[PDB]
Amino acid sequence: KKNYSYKNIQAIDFTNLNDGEKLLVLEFRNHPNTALWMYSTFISLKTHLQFIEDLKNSPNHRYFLFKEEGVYLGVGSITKINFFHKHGYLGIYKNPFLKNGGETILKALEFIAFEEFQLHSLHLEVMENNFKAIAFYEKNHYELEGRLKGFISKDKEFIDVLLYYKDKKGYNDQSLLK
Amino acid sequence: KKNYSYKNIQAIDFTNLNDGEKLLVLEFRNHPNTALWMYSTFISLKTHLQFIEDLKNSPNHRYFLFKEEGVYLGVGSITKINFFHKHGYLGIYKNPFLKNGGETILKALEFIAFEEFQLHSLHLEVMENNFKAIAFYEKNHYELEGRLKGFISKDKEFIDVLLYYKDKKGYNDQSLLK
Ligand SMILES: CC(=O)SCCNC(=O)CCNC(=O)[C@H](O)C(C)(C)COP(=O)(O)OP(=O)(O)OC[C@H]1O[C@@H](n2cnc3c(N)ncnc32)[C@H](O)[C@@H]1OP(=O)(O)O
Ligand SMILES: CC(=O)SCCNC(=O)CCNC(=O)[C@H](O)C(C)(C)COP(=O)(O)OP(=O)(O)OC[C@H]1O[C@@H](n2cnc3c(N)ncnc32)[C@H](O)[C@@H]1OP(=O)(O)O
Repeated sequence: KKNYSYKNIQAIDFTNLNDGEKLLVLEFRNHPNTALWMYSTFISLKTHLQFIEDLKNSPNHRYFLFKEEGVYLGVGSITKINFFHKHGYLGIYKNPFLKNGGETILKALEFIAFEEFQLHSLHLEVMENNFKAIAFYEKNHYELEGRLKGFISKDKEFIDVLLYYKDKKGYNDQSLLK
Repeated sequence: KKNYSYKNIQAIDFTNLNDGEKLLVLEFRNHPNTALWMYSTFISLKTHLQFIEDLKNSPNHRYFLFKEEGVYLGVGSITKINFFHKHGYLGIYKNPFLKNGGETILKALEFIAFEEFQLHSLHLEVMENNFKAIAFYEKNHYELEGRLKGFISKDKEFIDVLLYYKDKKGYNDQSLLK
């Protein structure tokens, strides 16, 4: 339950958020630009505060608020971590008031996952209609590995979740080639 | 947190297990024939008892001990349930001292998932080297939808998890054709 540093980027564990930061995360999370692409649309403050409390005893779920030179970039998570099998799932939503930031969050987040946690593989669940996220991860060398068919209810139809992954060798190859 | 009935089969929620049944489940679970195919190999009694306690406040995770005319058939679960999106994951291990039983557990379990819970889809994670389980689900009309690549550590190598699913229409088609 500690923070991390990558370049001039800080990853603030959710369990170390000051009270302003707790509300900022909630604002980021409930914004239409974020919520539309989440499994649940709206998080009450009560739910949010409880979630953060529960994270204190949930070492397999790590949420970070990313900050860089005074700017809050957005949120990244590494979840359903398993340390024997060395896998985890990645999640990101950027500050909805900023034009970019996702790339920076991803780089720091992958540093944490592959170097600090020494994970072997990272997996992604992304809604099949989330074209901006799909393109984003494909550009970052994430590779398609399947679907969860009809996993999501959207506008009264069931649509798919897409599954992507990156392993440690892939991560290494990116870094060897600067 | 209630039990269910399907034909002459009882599904006993883990939160309603008598103390003998709690130890029987643990015996089923830690047996080499079960454990070899689980994400974790060995569950201590302490962990087990805590797990059952936590299930009392975990409506999205349902574990059942199946019994039929005095015979304990094994365990089935419907987990990571989401009631807006109407999905869940299925899991089974039979009484390792019996030659069959999986089929019976599956039928009752699918009844619970699709009729009682009214889920739209059920998903499976199965280790790629688990040939007996693979054949079993394929025979029961589960359909391949992808992989979690290198998800599992086995004998110091990383192997894959296979993803399968069945939806409500598939379930219906089976039942229409008796
Ligand atoms: C596995 C999962 O995490 S699934 C859930 C994914 N999360 C979400 O969908 C939440 C909503 N979306 C986001 O948080 C983000 O858009 C992410 C994390 C998906 C991607 O991060 P982004 O910063 O948006 O990366 P992206 O490549 O799409 O940025 C757009 C680029 O074009 C510009 N741009 C900004 N907005 C847009 C836009 N709507 N359309 C096209 N270009 C845009 C930007 O300037 C940026 O380029 P630059 O940094 O060089 O200046
Ligand atoms: C998504 C998930 O749940 S993944 C984890 C799956 N669970 C496990 O791997 C735990 C260990 N294995 C099991 O629990 C079970 O074997 C299951 C649930 C996978 C399948 O249930 P089973 O009862 O074994 O079904 P299966 O079709 O393989 O039964 C074997 C059949 O051939 C006979 N048979 C019994 N043992 C064997 C055996 N080792 N090999 C071949 N045939 C056998 C049986 O008589 C049975 O037929 P019958 O009921 O008509 O008499």
